[PDB]
Parts: sequence; structure tokens; C-alpha cells
Amino acid sequence: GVWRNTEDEILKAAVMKYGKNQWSRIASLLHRKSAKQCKARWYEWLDPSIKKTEWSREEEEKLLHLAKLMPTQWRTIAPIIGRTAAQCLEHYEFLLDKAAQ
Amino acid sequence: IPWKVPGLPTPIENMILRYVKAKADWWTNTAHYNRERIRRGATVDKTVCKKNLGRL
Amino acid sequence: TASAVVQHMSLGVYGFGCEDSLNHLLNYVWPNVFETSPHVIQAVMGALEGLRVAIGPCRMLQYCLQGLFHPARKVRDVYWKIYNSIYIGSQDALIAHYPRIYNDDKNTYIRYELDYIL
Amino acid sequence: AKHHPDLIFCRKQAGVAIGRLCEKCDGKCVICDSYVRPCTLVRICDECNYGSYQGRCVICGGPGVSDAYYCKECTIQEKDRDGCPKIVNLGSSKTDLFYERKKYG
RNA sequence: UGUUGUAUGAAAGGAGAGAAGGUUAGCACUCCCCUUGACAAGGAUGGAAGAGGCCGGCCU
RNA sequence: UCGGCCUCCGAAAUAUCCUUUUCUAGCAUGUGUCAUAUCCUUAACUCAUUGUCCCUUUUUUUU
RNA sequence: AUGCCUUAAACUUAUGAGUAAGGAAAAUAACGAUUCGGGGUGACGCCCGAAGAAUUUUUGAGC
Ligand SMILES: [K+]
Ligand SMILES: [K+]
Ligand SMILES: [Mg+2]
Ligand SMILES: [Mg+2]
Ligand SMILES: [Mg+2]
Ligand SMILES: [Mg+2]
Ligand SMILES: [Zn+2]
Ligand SMILES: [Zn+2]
Ligand SMILES: [Zn+2]
Repeated sequence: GVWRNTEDEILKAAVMKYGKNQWSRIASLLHRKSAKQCKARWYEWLDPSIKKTEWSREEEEKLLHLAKLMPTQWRTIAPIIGRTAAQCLEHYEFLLDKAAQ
Repeated sequence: IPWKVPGLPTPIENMILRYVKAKADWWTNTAHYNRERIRRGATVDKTVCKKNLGRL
Repeated sequence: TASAVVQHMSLGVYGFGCEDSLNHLLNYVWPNVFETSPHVIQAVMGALEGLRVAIGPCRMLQYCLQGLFHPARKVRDVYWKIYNSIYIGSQDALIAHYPRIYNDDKNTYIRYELDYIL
Repeated sequence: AKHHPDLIFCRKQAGVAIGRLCEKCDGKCVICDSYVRPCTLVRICDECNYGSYQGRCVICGGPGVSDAYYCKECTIQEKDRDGCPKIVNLGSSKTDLFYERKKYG
């Protein structure tokens, strides 16, 4: 179900060896993880191109503008800002709370 | 998925794009008339229905 | 698990003169008395209770002796609960094996009868 | 048992009653719980075979089907001399199992 | 005035039937066969090999 | 006014190969620590149970 | 370590419910407030409490 520490380590190494089109081979290494869960974990969180840094001022401005533009469409928005859609979503909610004060 | 190979010489790349386009036409036309045969009832083989579903 | 092996091997060879191996293995079992984990702690105590019936109460008392009055309670209560096991199982045989404690100023501690000479 | 630290023996002065073991407990030693080398017969104290309880299992308490023995190693260490070896409290493990099955079933 | 001019199947004794986690589906490229009236189809996908350079070995 | 379709065989499934005999076939020659998950491990650890709870209402089976 | 077909498979990569007890890492919380009394400990740990103008030079005894 949830992702342990050691499971993430196995998943990173296995993607580094087998690439990104063989999730059935990668699922065989883990315990009780299916191929779809492995893929989802990689793109959501474990991929190195995911940027886990603080938000710049520019990146926030684009967030607020695009969220006005296409409301609730975070998969469309998210590659324009270059964050994960979940990241974009929670940071939007952060700024909305902050503007409420 | 977009295919680019950065180093590759342009005679070789032109030849590859030529022959991939030829295979694509052969593939797609076969998809086109095997669907017609499946709809009219001419095929009875199940593996050709699976292959056409995949191509489609 | 090695202490469990010592317990069971100890009781099998009782009466057969294999005490040198068992005393050798006591030299390895005995530093594990300060372990605190309960599974390991009860395997060690089982090994010592097996060894009491194979190499005798005298050896087991000779091991305990120095720590029964040791300054730290840690060493002391572990040592006292080995002593009690020897005492329960072999209370009568220990009469011959106690050390000689000297008399202090107001209390007498020498067992004078054993000191009798015929 | 040796596997349950919270279980407690009766340890009263044992009598002429012979302790018995239910099918589940058949062939094992009452003290150290072993399957091999039976040396002596188990005697239970008067209170523990009072009345309806006459003839139940020593170790668990179910209908007894054969006699209980001490093993050879408990005889040599004279563990057979400590008292009535009837277990007098169910303990946490038995109780937990009941409530767990009853929750489910 | 003899002898290695070879093969098939069976029995006995051994080995054990492709897929970079497991269970498997096949169609071919070369050359080696078997069943077959075959320009068909099967025989484990029929079986067996499969990157480059230098003299079985060495280097990427 | 009439109106009468077919009938079955094998293969794609229980491999293949090696060694020694047996049967037969075919040939060919020769002037540290607080507070949190997790991982690993230990104990021949267990797989439900039926064993008067009868206690309670001014409450009591009628010649 | 060989090319192709529906990434060849529109196949699966399973592992129940609990009892008692350990080991290892990840994560995470703090650094010098000095001495005295008390708690504690084999001993420390730890815990509870308390508190540049003054005789040899440059801020004059000089007038
Ligand atoms: K072939
Ligand atoms: K096959
Ligand atoms: Mg073929
Ligand atoms: Mg097959
Ligand atoms: Mg086949
Ligand atoms: Mg075929
Ligand atoms: Zn029983
Ligand atoms: Zn026993
Ligand atoms: Zn009793």
C-alpha cells in the first residue's frame, strides 16, 4: 500500500537499470506492489526531474494566473509550470490560505 | 513518442524516415481492410480480431 | 540458541565424565549473564540450571561468589538470582562448599564444627 | 507454559489425583513442554480435581484423554517436586483469541 | 581364403524441453535433418549458431 | 398442383538427446536522547467458545 | 549478445487472524550557566531548586 523507505530505494535502482517501459519486471522486485503502483510512484514522487525546491516568485505568479485561466484542471496546468500536479495543487491552496490573512 | 537521435547523419535519417513511413502505410492499410472483413463476417479467426483490435 | 544447546547437552551427559567440555563451555556462557533481553536471558538461565546438575553446585557457586556483594545493583541482582537457583535445586550440597567468613567484632561466622580434627 | 510468561502454576501440595491431558496436549511435558522421553507421572492437588473438574486437562483445561508425565530432564532437575502443576489462569493469549474470533465470526 | 559398408526403433542406465522475475504463444533469416502426394502443414517456435578488431586466447 | 441441405480422416499435446546391448533396414570391396514510521528476528506461541450470570415485580398453580 | 507479430500474452508477480518479546537503521529534539544544597547512580549521566576617573603613568593636591 504505502511506500516504505527500502521500497523506494529498490524502485529507483530498478528504474535505473530497466528503464521506463518495463513496469512488470520492476513489480517483480517489490512486495505487494503492482506495475501501475510502481509507475505512479515513479512519476508522482521518485523521478529526478521532479523539483522539490522552494517556489520562486515567477513560478507562483504563473500558478495564480493559470489557475484563474483554466480552473481545476491541474494536469493541463502542471507541465506549464513544471511542477507535479499534486505539488501545484497544494501550493495553490497554501497561497489561498495566505491571502485569506 | 517523438523520435530524435541527435548525432545521426542526415542521409541515414532520411533513409530511416522513408522506410518507417513505408511500413506505416502497409500497417495502416492492413488495419483498414481487416476491419472491413471483420465487420462483414469474412474472418472467423480470433487472433486476427485481436490483432486488429490492437492496431485500431 | 547456543545456550539452549548447552542446557540440553548438559543434562544428557550427566554422570559420564564429560565435565571438561562443559566447564569449557561455561567459560563462554557466563559472560552473557548481563544480557537484558528476556528470551536470551531465560535461555542462559536454563543453560546454567542444566550445568548445575552436570558440573556440580560447587562450580556454580564459585562463579557467583565475587558478585553477590558487588557495588552495583545491576551486577548484584543478576548474580543473586543465579544464586537462588543454585540454592533451590541444591540446598544440601552447598553445605560443604561455602567459603570461610571470618569473625568480626561481635558476631561469629566461623563454622567451628567442620574445623574439628579427629 | 514456557511460552507464556503470564501463566501461573497452582503449586499446592500434590495428592493422589493423577493429572491428565486432552488430545491437543497429548504427549507433551507439563513443565518444559517437550514431546520426548517421559519419565514420571503427574499428581495434582485435591482442589484441582474437585467436582466437575475431575479429569480435565492440566495444561489447558479441556476433557482429558491420557495421563500426563514429566519428562526426563524435568525429573533430573527435580522440577517434578515443586507442587501441583495445574495452570490456574487463562492468561492474555487465550482471552485475546476468543474476542478476536468473536469479533470476526 | 574373416573382419570398421552403415542406419532406424525398442529395452536398460543417464541428461532434461526458447523468452535478462514465473508461466507460456508463435512466424522467419543460414544448414542439418524427419513425417508428407506436396509450391500445404507439422516434427519443443523442428534442432543448432549469430557485435567489432588482433594473434582457443586478448581488448572496447 | 408438385418443391425434401449434411454423414470423414491425420497433424498443431504427453518432448528431445547421450551410452551399452537387442531386433530389423540399407549397402560395398579385393591380379547518548526525546518523540515517530519502517525493516529484521525471537518463543515446536495460538486458531474461537457453550463453562448454575437467574441475581430482578407486595407476586405466591386454585378446594 | 537475432529480426518480427496484438510492449508477443486483451497472462500474474501470491502471501489470513492474533499473543508475548527483542535488534538495527531512517527520521527527529538539544550543545559549554558558572558554583552551592538536595534526589539519584558503582561512577558519571541525569533530575529538582537558589544567586578601561580609587595608591606605579591618561581624568590632577594643585594654587
Ligand atoms: K526455420
Ligand atoms: K513454443
Ligand atoms: Mg514450422
Ligand atoms: Mg506449445
Ligand atoms: Mg506447436
Ligand atoms: Mg502453426
Ligand atoms: Zn489440554
Ligand atoms: Zn519437561
Ligand atoms: Zn492444584
